[PDB]
Amino acid sequence: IRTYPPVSFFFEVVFQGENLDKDVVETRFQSVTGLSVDMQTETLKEGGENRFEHILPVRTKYDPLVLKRGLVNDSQMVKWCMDAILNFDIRPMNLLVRLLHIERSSSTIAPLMTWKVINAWPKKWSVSEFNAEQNSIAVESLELNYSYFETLK
Amino acid sequence: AEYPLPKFHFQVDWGGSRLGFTEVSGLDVETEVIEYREGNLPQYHKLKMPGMQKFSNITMKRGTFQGDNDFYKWWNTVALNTIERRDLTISLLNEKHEPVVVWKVNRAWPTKVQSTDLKGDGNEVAIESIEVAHEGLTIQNG
Repeated sequence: IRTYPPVSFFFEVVFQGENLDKDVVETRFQSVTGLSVDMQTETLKEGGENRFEHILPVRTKYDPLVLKRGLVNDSQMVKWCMDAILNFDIRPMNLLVRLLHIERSSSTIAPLMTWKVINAWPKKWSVSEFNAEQNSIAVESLELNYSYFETLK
Repeated sequence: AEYPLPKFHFQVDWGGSRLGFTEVSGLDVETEVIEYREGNLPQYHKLKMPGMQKFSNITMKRGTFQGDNDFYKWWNTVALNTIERRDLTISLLNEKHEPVVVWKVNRAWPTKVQSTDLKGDGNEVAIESIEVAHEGLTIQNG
């Protein structure tokens, strides 16, 4: 029975794709978010029943996936994205998102939780503001569409 | 010469009956600094340029004598936003009792008047003090 909850800052992302799963710089990210699902419904009122109304299920919606890094000047991933965006040529991929921990029985790094993200393709790309008077890092941000995600049980 | 001057012989002209004081402070002039940098400067630190000016208030102390209530009168000259304003001149003298360094203060008027503390065992005199606001100050040496 659990006594202590897990920690959020040890994680990884894997691209199961063209040949990006073996490229080390393609797994290192500063931030990952957007993993949430929502059910959308409608409301129906029945005459004579004044104590409650009926909520009926309609459809399912998912959030976009957002990744943030320091700027990498030569990236195969960015070539894939810009091929989709400039030449209207898209080729969706599959992804894995992992939450990691230390297991020992000496010790080893092992996955703790894994999600499969199915049919991802580019949505948005951006780079942060250049300012002559601030100490900052050039940070690039990518946003992706996908169909759904599942737990690797 | 090769010898400096002391700070124990001076005089203040403020529009009162007595020119003697025990303490004089708040003589200072300041200017602001503006920083700037463009993107492609081979220099990574900012450039500086002069800005607006700022003057501090004036604080003066004196012992309390019988029959002298000038500080309160000048303070109480105040009306809604009007008040009597004065020209304040502070000087430094030498051994023949003549001036050497002069501070000139335009349009002074008092902002605070502080009375004495009373202690039964106290073997000290009664000291009152005033704080003065003023637009600008000047320095004349020689």
